[PDB]
Amino acid sequence: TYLDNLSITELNSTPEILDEPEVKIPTDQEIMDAHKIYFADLNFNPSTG
Amino acid sequence: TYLDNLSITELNSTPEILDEPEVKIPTDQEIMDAHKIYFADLNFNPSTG
Repeated sequence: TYLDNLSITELNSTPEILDEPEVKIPTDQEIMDAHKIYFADLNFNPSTG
Repeated sequence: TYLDNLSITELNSTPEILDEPEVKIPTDQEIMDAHKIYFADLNFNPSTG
């Protein structure tokens, strides 16, 4: 039922993390196919067809 | 075999024709379909397609 020596102690010089370093980036290639509206630049030579 | 009166005579004031009056014309509609070579005149509006 018991043993009369038990303890919980500090063990300092032990942090975990700070400042929350962020590295993530999206790619989103499907929206980069979803620009189907467009327009072309033309030039008309005279006396041609 | 014979009868001894027969003759051939003039009956003048009788001409037929002179000066050869010409009236003819060709139509030639098939050559008038045989001009398949052609060319069109164009105009280019700017900033259009």
